[PDB]
Amino acid sequence: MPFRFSPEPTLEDIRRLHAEFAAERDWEQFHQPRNLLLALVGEVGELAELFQWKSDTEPGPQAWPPKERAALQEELSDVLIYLVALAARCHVDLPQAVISKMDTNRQRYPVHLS
Amino acid sequence: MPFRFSPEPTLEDIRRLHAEFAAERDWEQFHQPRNLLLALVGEVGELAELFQWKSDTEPGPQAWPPKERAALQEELSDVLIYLVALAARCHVDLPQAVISKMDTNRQRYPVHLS
Amino acid sequence: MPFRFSPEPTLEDIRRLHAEFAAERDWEQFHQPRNLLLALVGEVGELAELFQWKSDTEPGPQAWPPKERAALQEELSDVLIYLVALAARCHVDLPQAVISKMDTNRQRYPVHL
Amino acid sequence: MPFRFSPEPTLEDIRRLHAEFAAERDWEQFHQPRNLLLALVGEVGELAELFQWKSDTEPGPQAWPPKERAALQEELSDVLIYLVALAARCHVDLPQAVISKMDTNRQRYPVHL
Ligand SMILES: Nc1ccn([C@H]2C[C@H](O)[C@@H](COP(=O)(O)O)O2)c(=O)n1
Ligand SMILES: Nc1ccn([C@H]2C[C@H](O)[C@@H](COP(=O)(O)O)O2)c(=O)n1
Ligand SMILES: Nc1ccn([C@H]2C[C@H](O)[C@@H](COP(=O)(O)O)O2)c(=O)n1
Ligand SMILES: Nc1ccn([C@H]2C[C@H](O)[C@@H](COP(=O)(O)O)O2)c(=O)n1
Ligand SMILES: [Mg+2]
Ligand SMILES: [Mg+2]
Ligand SMILES: [Mg+2]
Ligand SMILES: [Mg+2]
Repeated sequence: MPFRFSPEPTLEDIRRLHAEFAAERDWEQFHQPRNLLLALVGEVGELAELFQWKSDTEPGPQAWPPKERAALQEELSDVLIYLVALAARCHVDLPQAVISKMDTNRQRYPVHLS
Repeated sequence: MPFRFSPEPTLEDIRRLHAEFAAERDWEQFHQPRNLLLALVGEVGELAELFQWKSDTEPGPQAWPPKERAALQEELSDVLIYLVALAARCHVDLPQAVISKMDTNRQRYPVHLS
Repeated sequence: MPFRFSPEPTLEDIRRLHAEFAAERDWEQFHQPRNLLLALVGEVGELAELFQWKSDTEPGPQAWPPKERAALQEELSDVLIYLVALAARCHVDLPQAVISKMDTNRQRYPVHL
Repeated sequence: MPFRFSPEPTLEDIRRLHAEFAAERDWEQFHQPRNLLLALVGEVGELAELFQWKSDTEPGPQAWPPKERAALQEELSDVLIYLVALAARCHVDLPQAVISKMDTNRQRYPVHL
C-alpha cells in the first residue's frame, strides 16, 4: 500500500518544539552552531551503527524487528531535530532552501541528459 | 526580529518532490537504504567543511558573506533531502517519529532535574 | 617535555593485529568495505560526542579529566582501527598513500603563499 | 601475492611530517582540536562519496578503475592525516592507545563466543 508521511508536524512546528524544549532547560548556551553541528555528526554516527553489520543479502529496514525499527525511528529523528536546530540558529529558512536546492538539482541533471 | 521557517514545503511535500525527481530519472535503483545513508554522510561532510576553519572568535553564520550563506543553505538542504529519502525508503513516518522522540527527550531530561 | 607518538605499533603492525583478531572470530564476512566504512562513520560519531557540548572557554583536551582522556584515547583508536581495516580490505598501501598525498598537499599549498 | 602495508612511514613519521607542513605555513592557529575534528568529518564525507552509488554486484574497490583507485588512496590518506593531527594536538599517544583498545576489544569479544 502507498507510503506517505503524516501532514504534521511541519518543519516550523519542529523548530518551535525544539526551541521551547531548549528554552525550558536554559540550554540556548549549549546550542551554538558548531555544538549543534557536532551533535548532528554524533547522531549520524548512531544512525550508521544500525546499518553497519547488515549484509548485502539479508532483509532490509522495512522488515527489521521491533526494537531495531524503534531505534531507527529514534536516530532518524535525532538527526532531523539537530538539523532543524542548526538551520534555525543560522537563520536559514530550511523549507525554502530545499525548494531552491531542488530547482538547482533539476538544472544540474536534466532528464534528457540522464 | 523573530526568526521563523516558512510554512511550506512540509516533510511530506519534500518526500513527494524528491520521489518525483528520482522517478523522472529512473534513479529508484540507486536509492537503496545504504546508498542513501552514505550519500547523507557525504552531505554532512560538505556541511562540516563550511565550518571547519572558522575560529572561536570570528563572526558566526548569521553574518557570513553571500556566497558562504548560499553554500550553507545548499548543504543543509542536501542533508535534509537525503534524510527524507532515507526515512521514506525505510517506511518511517518521520514527522510522527520526531513527536515520539521529543516526548522521550522530555522524559530523559525533566526540567526539575536539569 | 616534547610530545611524540611511540614508535610501535606501526600501521602494518595494526593491520596484522586487527586481521588476526577478526580471523580468530571468523568475522571476515562482516568486514566488507561498506560495512567497515559505516562502522568508521559510527566511531567518528562517538568521537564527535566527546566534543559536542564543550564551550570555547573551558579546558581543552590536553587538560581533560582522566575519564574523558580515557574515552578520547578509545574513540581515536576505534577510528584508526576501522580506517586501517578498510584500507587493507581495499588493498590500499596506506603508509605509501599518505606520502603521496602529503606530496600533493605541498604542491597545492606552496609555502610562499 | 600477499597484501601488506609498507613499513614506513610510521604514525610518528606522519605526525612529524604533518607538523612540519603546518609549521612552515603558520597554520597552527587553524589546527585547534575542533577544527581538526570537523576537517576529519569532511574527509570522511569525501570517502563516503566514492562508495555511495556503488551497487552490490559491480566490482569492489580491489578492482576499481585507475582514477577511482587514485581517489580512494587520496581520501583514505586525508582521513588518516587529520586523525593523526587531531590525536597529536590532544597529546594522545595514538599507537599506544590502539594497543590498549585492541586489548579491551579482545576482552569484550572472547574468541569462544
Ligand atoms: N543539550 C541537548 C541535549 C539533548 N537534546 C535533544 C535532541 C535529541 O533528539 C536528543 C539527544 O539526546 P541524548 O544526546 O541524551 O541522546 O535530545 C538537545 O536538543 N540538546
Ligand atoms: N543519484 C542522485 C543524485 C542527486 N540527487 C539529489 C539530492 C541532492 O540534493 C543533490 C546532490 O547532488 P550532487 O551529488 O550532484 O551534488 O541531488 C539524488 O537525490 N540522487
Ligand atoms: N565486528 C567487529 C566488532 C568490533 N570490532 C573492533 C573494532 C573497534 O576497535 C571495536 C568496536 O567495538 P564495539 O562496536 O563493540 O564498540 O572493536 C571489529 O573490528 N569488528
Ligand atoms: N588547513 C589545512 C589545509 C590542508 N591540510 C592538508 C591535510 C589534508 O591531507 C589535505 C586537505 O586539503 P584540502 O582541504 O585542500 O583538500 O591537506 C591541512 O593539514 N591543513
Ligand atoms: Mg541518538
Ligand atoms: Mg552537497
Ligand atoms: Mg567507539
Ligand atoms: Mg579529501
